[PDB]
Amino acid sequence: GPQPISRLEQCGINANDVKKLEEAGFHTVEAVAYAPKKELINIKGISEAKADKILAEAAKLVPMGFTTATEFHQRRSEIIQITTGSKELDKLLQGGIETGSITEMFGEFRTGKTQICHTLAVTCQLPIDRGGGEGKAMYIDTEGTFRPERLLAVAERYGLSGSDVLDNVAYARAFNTDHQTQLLYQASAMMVESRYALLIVDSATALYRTDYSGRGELSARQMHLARFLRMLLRLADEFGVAVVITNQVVAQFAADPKKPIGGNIIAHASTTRLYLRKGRGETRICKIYDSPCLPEAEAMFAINADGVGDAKD
Amino acid sequence: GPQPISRLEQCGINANDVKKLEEAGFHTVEAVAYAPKKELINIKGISEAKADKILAEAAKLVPMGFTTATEFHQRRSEIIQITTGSKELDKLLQGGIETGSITEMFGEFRTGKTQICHTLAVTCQLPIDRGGGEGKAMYIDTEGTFRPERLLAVAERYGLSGSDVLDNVAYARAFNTDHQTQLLYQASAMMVESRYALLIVDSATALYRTDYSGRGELSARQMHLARFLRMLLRLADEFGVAVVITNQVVAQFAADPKKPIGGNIIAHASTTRLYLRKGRGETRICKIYDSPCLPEAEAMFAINADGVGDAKD
Amino acid sequence: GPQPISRLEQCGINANDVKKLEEAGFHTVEAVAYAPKKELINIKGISEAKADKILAEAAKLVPMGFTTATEFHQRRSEIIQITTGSKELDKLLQGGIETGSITEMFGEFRTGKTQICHTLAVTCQLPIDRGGGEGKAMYIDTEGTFRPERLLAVAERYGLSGSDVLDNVAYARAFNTDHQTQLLYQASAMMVESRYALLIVDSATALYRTDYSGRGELSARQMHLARFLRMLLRLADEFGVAVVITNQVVAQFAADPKKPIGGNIIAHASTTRLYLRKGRGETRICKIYDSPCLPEAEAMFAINADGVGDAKD
Ligand SMILES: Nc1ncnc2c1ncn2[C@@H]1O[C@H](COP(=O)(O)OP(=O)(O)O)[C@@H](O)[C@H]1O
Ligand SMILES: Nc1ncnc2c1ncn2[C@@H]1O[C@H](COP(=O)(O)OP(=O)(O)O)[C@@H](O)[C@H]1O
Ligand SMILES: Nc1ncnc2c1ncn2[C@@H]1O[C@H](COP(=O)(O)OP(=O)(O)O)[C@@H](O)[C@H]1O
Ligand SMILES: [Ca+2]
Ligand SMILES: [Ca+2]
Ligand SMILES: [Ca+2]
Repeated sequence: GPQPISRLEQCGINANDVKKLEEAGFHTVEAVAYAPKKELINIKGISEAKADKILAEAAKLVPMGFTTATEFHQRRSEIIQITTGSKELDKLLQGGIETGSITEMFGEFRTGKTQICHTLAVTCQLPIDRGGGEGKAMYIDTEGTFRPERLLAVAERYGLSGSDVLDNVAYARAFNTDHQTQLLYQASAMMVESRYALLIVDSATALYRTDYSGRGELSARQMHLARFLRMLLRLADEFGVAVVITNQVVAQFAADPKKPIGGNIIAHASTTRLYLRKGRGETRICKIYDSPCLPEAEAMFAINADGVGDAKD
Repeated sequence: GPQPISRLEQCGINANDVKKLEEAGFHTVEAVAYAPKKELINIKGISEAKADKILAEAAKLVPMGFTTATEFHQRRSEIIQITTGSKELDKLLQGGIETGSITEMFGEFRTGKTQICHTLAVTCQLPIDRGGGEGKAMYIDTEGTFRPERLLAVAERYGLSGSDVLDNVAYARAFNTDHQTQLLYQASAMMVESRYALLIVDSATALYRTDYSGRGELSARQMHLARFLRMLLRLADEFGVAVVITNQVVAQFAADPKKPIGGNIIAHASTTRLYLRKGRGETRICKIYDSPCLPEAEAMFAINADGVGDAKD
Repeated sequence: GPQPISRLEQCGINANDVKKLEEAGFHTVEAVAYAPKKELINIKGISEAKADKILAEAAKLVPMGFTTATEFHQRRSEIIQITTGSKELDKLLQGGIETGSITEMFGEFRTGKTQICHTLAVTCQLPIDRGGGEGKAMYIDTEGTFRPERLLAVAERYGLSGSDVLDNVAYARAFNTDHQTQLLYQASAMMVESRYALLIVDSATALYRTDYSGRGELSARQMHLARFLRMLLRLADEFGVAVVITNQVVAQFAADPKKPIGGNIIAHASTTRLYLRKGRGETRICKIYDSPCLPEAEAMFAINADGVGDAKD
């Protein structure tokens, strides 16, 4: 559980300015502790006089200094690996989708990217014993291709009350690139008033191929995309929630898998890349393209009327 | 072994001001001996009255005057060349990573930069007979892509106790440019209370492409980066420890290899540049871009589940 | 051979004050003869009473009055032109590096500035018949990029005993601007106890871009640099030794070649400027930017494992 921004009020910072820290999007103390000095002066009100003082006070409330690897080992061993819904993939991922980082699944059209995200939108409220996360979910949508009709079909596969499963998940369409980033600001708000566990952006680079569809602004197409993925990694180690993004890839304009999603400036954004491919048969393959800890391996899976599942045969 | 700042107390300097030398970041006597007169007056407390006196006393405790090349030859022949983990590269580097200077590996995405740094994070506590350094390690991380899961895999390749290997290494994430430089201050502290041998900044220019992502502050993007690489060369001849930084390079915003890492003001920062490139096959090549002593040569290597290794065939 | 300061003791000056002339840096009689009345009163001890008397006595010991051009012609024809190591450049320079003045080579990064200085650090102890100078050498270093590994490689190219070549050269790192100027004071000392022939400052303006890296002190960045180049021209006609400085230049903060090295107050410091540039091919060009006697011309050269050499083809 993070530390809300109200705890910083009693720490030595005024009240009229803490509300100003809020309007900038910062909702907790780690959000400012993970922020540089340059970003706080950009606020129209506050200046360098307080900015030194606030960041100094925030530093003590958030562990920021060095630490051992053993202490980081037993703390990294404790992160939740969200159940993928198919036992073959859990072994490929040594648990499943790992929270606190960016998970980027990219594959050709018709590969289950939309339904994998759907199945994950319910497997996250499963109890930890069931490999879940006991946390709320969120599914910001861009293609317009999300609908509860598939969610209750997966609740019955795992024995849940779909009446409350739809309550434990939120949703909003995205029409524009500026509305995609703006929606994260709102998203960053209600993640404080609750305990979400899985944000889903499907698809991330979808809306960037339609608005920024010119040849002169290829620079701006990535500058604006970088600012988007920045706050996404932001919200990942801020609330420690899993974030899963989606991309559509061509076989032969961030579509070439030879280049990462975060263009070149933020290319270190995605920490786990899963390439989804239809095999020679009617059976799907997930390939873990890059994840320092997990091998470059493969597994097979399939999709049923009840979500992601293991291969039939 | 350096000379701690406490030895300067008994040399003729007060106690309330030696604590002030500490708060400025100076932890030993060489740290002030390698400092100019301009930098000590910038302290809010002390003035030019003592600054002449302190630097005069520090001068005698640290060999500062001229010397012969023969005396520098046999003293430079004694520096440790950290074992790279692949025998082909030791010949390319005439030993491996040379301590007391800045080592900058830069290559395209997916080139082992992250895992080479990983393998070096254990090869440094090897005994000198095993080409190691018998010194602690440090891995300040920026991409978030570091994890012990690969370290114990390399300890078994060299026969070590991974339970203590993680104890002999420290680690901390970096989120902001101002937090990158601030973390060195803390780093400069616990390097006195122990004997580190290899600092690793991976990646150095990573966080400078995300915060300073505008067009007007291209000057400030390098001014702040210079102050970072300054203290890095600082800590290199201060404790005589090896410092290895990392950079991600585009094929076709310090990403063009035609320009050095330290922009233009501190461009003399990196003393050994190694360009990492995937060949026409599935085999990697390290090329020593610039190192006055080592030829502009090439070697091949590969990465396994147990760290950097020689080519399979 | 200069006249040491001890000869001034028997000339009519006391002993307790001649030691005071020493502590001020003045090691011979020309050093005070080339000094103004204003500079001697700045000493805490002596006053205008002796200052008139000392400078009057020093005047007779050092030829100071007028002279003909013929007498200056045959005396200027006798100055040594240090062999550059590449026959093409000797013709461009009508002999090579001319002693008794300031030689400033400036070029882009990766132009041989470091290795040209290296090759000159051995060509100076060559006998005069071999175009050398039969004098000791000195290489005060700032970038940290000097090492004997290249010196013995050039001794074998000219047939020398590298065991003694390193003895005939001295060296010291420079970390700060105040340590750069302070090192000249020591340098001015042991140049009396021996016969040096080539001082090398590589690079001169390097350390002035790191300490004086602010916007308010652009005045002080040159004031302090002027005091440095002052004593450098000082030591040039004092011991008549060659002094070669180095500068790193940007293509598009004394980096613009449109402005000289000595900023504006001492801009007459450098007497020969050589611009080093990588041509359209892998071959280097030296261009003599300014030298009243030598034409504005060009030549080509190259660098091998054995120092500066003529073009291969
Ligand atoms: N309700 C469903 N029940 C079963 N299979 C489905 C269902 N909807 C889609 N599929 C199958 O899953 C794939 C499409 O899933 P989807 O996640 O929408 O993929 P993508 O977004 O890549 O087009 C196709 O192979 C399709 O036959
Ligand atoms: N655990 C591992 N075991 C074996 N090979 C790995 C492992 N992790 C990554 N690799 C391989 O090494 C490269 C990635 O290494 P990494 O140091 O993370 O590179 P970079 O940071 O340049 O992306 C890829 O070729 C990948 O296949
Ligand atoms: N030991 C060496 N043997 C041969 N060529 C070298 C050697 N070291 C450097 N070079 C070459 O000389 C140039 C670098 O020389 P250097 O004097 O260090 O230049 P700069 O200081 O301008 O970077 C490059 O073209 C490099 O390929
Ligand atoms: Ca879809
Ligand atoms: Ca990396
Ligand atoms: Ca150089």
